[PDB]
Amino acid sequence: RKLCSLDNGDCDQFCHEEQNSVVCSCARGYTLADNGKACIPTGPYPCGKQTLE
Amino acid sequence: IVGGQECKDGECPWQALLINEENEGFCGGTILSEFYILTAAHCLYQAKRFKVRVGDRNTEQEEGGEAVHEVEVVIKHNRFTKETYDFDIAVLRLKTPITFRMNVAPACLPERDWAESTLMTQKTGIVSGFGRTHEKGRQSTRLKMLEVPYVDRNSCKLSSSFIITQNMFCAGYDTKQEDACQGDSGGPHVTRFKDTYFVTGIVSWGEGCARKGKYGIYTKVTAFLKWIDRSMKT
Ligand SMILES: CNCCN1C[C@H]2C[C@@H](C1)CN(C(=O)[C@H](C)N1CC[C@H](NS(=O)(=O)c3ccc4cc(Cl)ccc4c3)C1=O)C2
Ligand SMILES: [Ca+2]
Repeated sequence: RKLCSLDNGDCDQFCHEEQNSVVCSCARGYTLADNGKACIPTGPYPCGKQTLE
Repeated sequence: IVGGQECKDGECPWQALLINEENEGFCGGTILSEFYILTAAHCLYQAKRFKVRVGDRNTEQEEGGEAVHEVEVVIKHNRFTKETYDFDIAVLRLKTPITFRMNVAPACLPERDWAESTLMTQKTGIVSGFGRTHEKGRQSTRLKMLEVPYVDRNSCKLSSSFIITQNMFCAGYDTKQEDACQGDSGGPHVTRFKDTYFVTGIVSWGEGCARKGKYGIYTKVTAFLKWIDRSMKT
């Protein structure tokens, strides 16, 4: 188990392999964080999250 | 939904309900964005005119979040066939945009390769709806959810009296009395990954509900991601 098969390549959401390295990305309405791994919601009520208020 | 649990406050915000002229639910849907609903093509022949209701968990009381939306355009897959339920998918564009709030939010659309390799290889998915709570029962007045294991493709083909196409997958239990049922059709099958919920299927058909040696059959959303993207632009 290497790259994306190894714990999702440390990505929050989408993981893909390019030239022996992990590339992370996010669903529409999220932006990739400065660390290139975490996904941050752009606005209120982002997709895929249960509502708290 | 047979078995499972009630959806608690805010737990199933992507659930939509297709309602007839008598204000009765007959099929489910999934909220994809402020203007679009995902559903089953077979549901479109079960009522003359219909609307879409969101933000509802109990059909017998007003909770404060309910909203009814009129349908502007119906986009049914052109290869849908009643004979086998192959290509059982449709998208609805609404006349007015959905205002997201408590109990009203979209589910995420995943990318194909990642969803097939990582989401569909998880132990379970989650199915939800207002359908019957047992095969011969009445429809539920409460929105319910149920964890359903992904089922081995060969095991499912062996269990089925009817063809399982490349556009279908199986989920549920061999003998345990938990499954989707009548009225749940067109509703969401979602998969949880790091506390984010992605659309993975559409409630499609089954040989009865929760029968021994039979599973629930769902439309394979990952085979239709390009189609969904195109339908949501026009
Ligand atoms: C009439 N049977 C001939 C074979 N059949 C023809 C069409 C294509 C498929 C094969 C599915 N069809 C069915 O009628 C299947 C076999 N059935 C039998 C009754 C059942 N209806 S239901 O309301 O109990 C129902 C609906 C959706 C479900 C979805 C899941 Cl995931 C699980 C159980 C369900 C039960 C049905 O669909 C139509
Ligand atoms: Ca209500």
